[PDB]
Amino acid sequence: MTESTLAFVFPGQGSQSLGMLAELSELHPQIRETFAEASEGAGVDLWALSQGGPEEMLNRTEYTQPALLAAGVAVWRLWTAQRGQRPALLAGHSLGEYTALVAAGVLSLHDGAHLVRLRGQFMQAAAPAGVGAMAAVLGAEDAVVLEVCAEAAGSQVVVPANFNSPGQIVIGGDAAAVDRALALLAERGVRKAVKLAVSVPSHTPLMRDAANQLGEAMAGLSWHAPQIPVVQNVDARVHDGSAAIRQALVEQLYLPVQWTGCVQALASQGITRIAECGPGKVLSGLIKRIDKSLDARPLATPADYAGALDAWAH
Repeated sequence: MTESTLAFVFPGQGSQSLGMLAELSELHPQIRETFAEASEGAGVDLWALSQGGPEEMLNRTEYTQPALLAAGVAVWRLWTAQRGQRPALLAGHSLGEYTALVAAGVLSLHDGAHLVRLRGQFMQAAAPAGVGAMAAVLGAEDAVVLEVCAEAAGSQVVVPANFNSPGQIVIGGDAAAVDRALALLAERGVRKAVKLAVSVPSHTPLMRDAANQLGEAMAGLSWHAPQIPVVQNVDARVHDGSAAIRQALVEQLYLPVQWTGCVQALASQGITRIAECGPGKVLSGLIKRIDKSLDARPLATPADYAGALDAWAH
């Protein structure tokens, strides 16, 4: 039935690549069928975009989001059809939380794809290119980064946007303020700090109004009871009922992703095995840093998929 030790996690912005899932698609016709279904909701051919580009559009968040949602749901449908063990819990990183809700049966794939295209649009409009920035800070203490953000802000916004693992925090906000934070980190000795290519300062106060727009978009859709609980990013908790799940998604947009917290919450609930259900191996890398005992495996490629399917055989 359900495997009590297994969770699935779904990747978000940053995990996309040209040709993602190409090799799995060659083996499994369901993959392109899932993209076609998602594409109807999104208003764009997500398979064509993800395989052929243009990469510039694929990397623009209003497109990346439905593309990655389609990708995670495609791998989910493959695993579930091929008799992989059913996970007892789900989570996902930012966009990935929506992928999790589709996997849980809360939203249809059509609606999920439509919703995250809108989510990306609202986010992009909140911070037109040039306005926002994000930066990863590696190997520092959380406290150092948090005090630096407060000191750098001035009249602008710079805040922790992702708690990704011990020694990985992403900060975000106004471009000038992120740059000031980077300067202060540099004068404090913290060198491993790289500005990300993303133009959108997700999970910062600059998304507050976009979050309200998101809330209105969500309320026009049909929400179903989850078949598998979803540990949500805003507070690393499962939320009960439509109103609470949606409120946690609204809050998610302008508050930090508690990725460390979500993984710790999974582990505290008896999870020992985690599949990364979608492209890349980013979450698997974070998980290995958060809790070295967890068996974290990507499913993005034929060999990794087959390896997981075999090692966790039911």
